Order: sequence, then C-alpha cells, then structure tokens
Amino acid sequence: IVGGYTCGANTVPYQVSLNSGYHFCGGSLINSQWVVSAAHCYKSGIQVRLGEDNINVVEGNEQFISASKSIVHPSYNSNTLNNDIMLIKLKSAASLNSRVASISLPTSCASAGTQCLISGWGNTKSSGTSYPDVLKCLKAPILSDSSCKSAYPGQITSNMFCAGYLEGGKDSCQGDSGGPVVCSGKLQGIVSWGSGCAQKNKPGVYTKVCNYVSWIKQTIASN
Ligand SMILES: [Ca+2]
Repeated sequence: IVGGYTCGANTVPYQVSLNSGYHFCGGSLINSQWVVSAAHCYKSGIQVRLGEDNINVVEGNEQFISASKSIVHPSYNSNTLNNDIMLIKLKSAASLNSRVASISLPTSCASAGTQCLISGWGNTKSSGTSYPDVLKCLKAPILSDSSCKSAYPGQITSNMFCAGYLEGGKDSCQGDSGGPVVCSGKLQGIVSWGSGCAQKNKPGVYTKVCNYVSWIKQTIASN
C-alpha cells in the first residue's frame, strides 16, 4: 500500500496472508473454513496465516493453517484478469476471536464515491521498493466507471471497478494482491491489478465481488 498508514495490530481481523515460505498475497476470511483471494494468487502448497500484524515476528495471536483445496473461478482469464477471484478451503476451521474475524459478503454492489478500506503488506513506494512488515491501510473511494474506463480503454469489464485517486499518491501495490476492499462492512473488492502504483490517472483495479456472491455461496456449500 502506497500512501497509507499503519492499521494497528489486528484492527483488520478478516485480513489474511497467504504464505508459501514467504508472504505472497493477501486474502479475506469469509467464514471459519473459507478464504477469498485473487485467482492470480493461485499456487500449490499455500499456508494461510490469520491474526497477523508483523509477518516476520510471532506475536501471539497467529493461527497458521494449511489449505486443503483451492478453487479458481471457472472463467478466470489470466490475460485480461477478468474473473480474478479464487476460494481457498482451510484444512481445519479457524478459531474466531477478537483478532480473527470473518467479513460479510455484500447484498448489493457499492456506489461510486463510497469510501472503502484497502489493506495489505505490499510495497509502500511508487518509485522504489520497500516492503513493510506490519499491515498497512488505505481509505479510498470507488471511482466512477467512466473514470475507470478512460484510464484503461478496452480493459475494464463489468466484473471490475476502480478505486483510489486519479491524482496519484495513494494506491495498492505489489504484495497487496488478493487482499480486501471493505466498504460499509461488506467485502466489495479484491486487489487485482493496476499500472505501476500510485501513478497519476492510473487508479487501482479491483475484482467486483458483488458479482460473484452466488458463485461463492454455492461453491462453499458444495465443497
Ligand atoms: Ca506475526
């Protein structure tokens, strides 16, 4: 996250880190047994790490749980990043507590101008490389679909939305992929792609979760 702030430990309790020997993607806990992330985060041998703040220090509220099953969206297209969403099932149920909490699926889509919370452990500089070890947070609004389509002609689908600031300076970035975008207490977005980070007239692009709730609910009940 570029231009954000330190969230505070476990102030974002649905936040997970996907770990394959190292942190490589964010994710969101949606119930005690299931995590949602980005399809581009797909890999084998994933361990899900819950209750994290500093991802390099064991602080006492962590739960480390291997994934039993991963399900990439059936229509995920790696070239265009359409349908950039995946479900991960935990080998054993997480223990929910103040520090580890699930986030609610939306009942409707969010409107442009709605304020959202984006979080993650990704790079914090737009120019350089600097990875934080504590969770960073950014408040950002959903942009109008026409600002979004203007920035990225021919690349935005109905399953994507843009959020951030056209002036640049504040954005998600490398290492934040798969993480949550929470607006009005509901998961509305997944960190998906962008061009650079925090560059002018290049806002972040997010998977539009409100389009997938039926698929999510049907898939978790069948697996
Ligand atoms: Ca830790």
